[PDB]
Amino acid sequence: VPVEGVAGGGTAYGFNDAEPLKQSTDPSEVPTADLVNVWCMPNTVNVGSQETPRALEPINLLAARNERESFQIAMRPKVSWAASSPSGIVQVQCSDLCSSAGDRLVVGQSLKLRRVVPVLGVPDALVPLDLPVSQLSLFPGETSVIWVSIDVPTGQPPGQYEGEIIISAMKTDVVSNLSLRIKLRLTVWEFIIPVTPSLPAVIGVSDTVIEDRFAVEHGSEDWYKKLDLHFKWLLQYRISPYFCKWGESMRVLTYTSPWPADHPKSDEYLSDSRLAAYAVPYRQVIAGDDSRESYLRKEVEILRSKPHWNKAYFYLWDEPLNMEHFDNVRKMASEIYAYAPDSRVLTTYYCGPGDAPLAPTPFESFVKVPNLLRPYTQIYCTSEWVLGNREDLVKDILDELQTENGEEWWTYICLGPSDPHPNWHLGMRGTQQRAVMWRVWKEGGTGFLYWGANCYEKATVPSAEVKFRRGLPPGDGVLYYPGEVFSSSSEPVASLRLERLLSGLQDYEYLKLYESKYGREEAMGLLEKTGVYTGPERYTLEHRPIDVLRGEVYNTCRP
Ligand SMILES: CC1=N[C@@H]2[C@@H](O)[C@H](O)[C@@H](CO)O[C@@H]2S1
Repeated sequence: VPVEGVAGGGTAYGFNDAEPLKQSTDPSEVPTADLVNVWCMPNTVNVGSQETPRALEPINLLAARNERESFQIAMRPKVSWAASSPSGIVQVQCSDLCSSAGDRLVVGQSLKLRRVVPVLGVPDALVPLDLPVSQLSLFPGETSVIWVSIDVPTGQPPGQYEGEIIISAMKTDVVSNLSLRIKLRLTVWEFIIPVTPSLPAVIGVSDTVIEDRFAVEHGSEDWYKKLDLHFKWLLQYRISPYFCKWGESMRVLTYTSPWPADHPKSDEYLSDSRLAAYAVPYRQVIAGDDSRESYLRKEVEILRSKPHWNKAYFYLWDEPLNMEHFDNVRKMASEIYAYAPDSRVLTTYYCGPGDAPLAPTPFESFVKVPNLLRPYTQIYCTSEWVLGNREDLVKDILDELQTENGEEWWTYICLGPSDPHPNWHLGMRGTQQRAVMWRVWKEGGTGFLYWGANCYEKATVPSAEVKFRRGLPPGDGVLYYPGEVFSSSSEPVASLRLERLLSGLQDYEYLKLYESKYGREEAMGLLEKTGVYTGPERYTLEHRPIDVLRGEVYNTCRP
């Protein structure tokens, strides 16, 4: 290209004409591909509206049984093919996928499509499209994206499955030689991801938020319907929900099942294979004629008789700060041990007592907390922020614990840690979201807690603007959104962060498989040598290393 440009257009005119466009913009005579750039992107990219076209290649995926695997489709108009509201509408159709043997993953149950919609200008909300045929408006100068997810049943036969997604520019069956065909190929392999998550990831759900936003009075018939809707939707993400009301001095009432332990709904919840752990409330959920002491005796007496009691825990206090709080936990714990001594009590903390340090510094007072509470807490759930990027001081935490007697170390994340550490704050990248669980795996805790998934600011209408709480990083405490904000459906809308939480929990399961066949040192070394995760401030920034790791697990760990 000369200094004056091609044909005298001036500076830099003509650096790639980029294939002349065809001169017709008529979708009934021009191939879609000549009207719209379409390509695929990995599930770990947050695909912004200014992402540049790449060349469409076929997509080759891997998934175990009982695994969701995902990818994305990007679309950006080259021209108007609807002169009159640009750029134009496309139709999207997906097929079933089918193996040689003639086994199927069906559109609708396995295979789903969602649009990726920005929240505060960041890609985050996954809104459903009609199946098997949908339509999407494309605007000029904007990349528009679709999240394709495939859920493989636990019973699904292994094999190479294959299919197609068809994109057709429309004028305003539409399929023709003019349509663009995306070729999908998925290998289903022999691993079954455990039906019961190997890591209990307990996730709070605020009942106040539901009461105010969906306008349902606590205790009512309609309230039970809304918590049921939530509880069932959330199980698909390999988490163990609990509802949560906060109390005087950050006591918490926490409860997985709003049903009395008597009801047949209680056992329908609590012995679900998908549910790894459940909160049992200390006080009555619904008001009663009984005293709390009276109710608790009766509830524990039932529950301990059931085959699911091993999944029970009690979460009584959110971050005791001072001595009185630590004392309260001990009193309340022993109340409970009197009705069943094998009760597991969980306590979240980031500090020792402020007014009565247990040592000459904060971190060492923090480390001594088990000694102050033993044996009146079984699950010591600690704030990750407290460690900074010192993965070496994990041992200082574990050295005060008694694994051999049923004590466990768990972690949680919240308004900290921050960039560039793994978390689920809006603006954080996809690998940084998925790395929460790479770090949980590496550091060796036996479970995980997130304080809230629906902790919006207060609203009194289902479809109200989703606004975020003052003083917190937007996204902290919010992993999913109301259906009705984005459509007329009541079904919750997942965040990208919630999908990357699931993918990260699937990753945990691959790493546990590999560890069980080649040992701890070998699995630690896979996670690092592949480039996936080195430390809290050093993890992959790209997708390939993840494929390398999952691929190495498949090659080495089949029977
Ligand atoms: C457990 C946790 N206890 C606290 C919560 O009460 C706050 O709402 C949250 C805000 O980030 O931070 C930590 S997480």
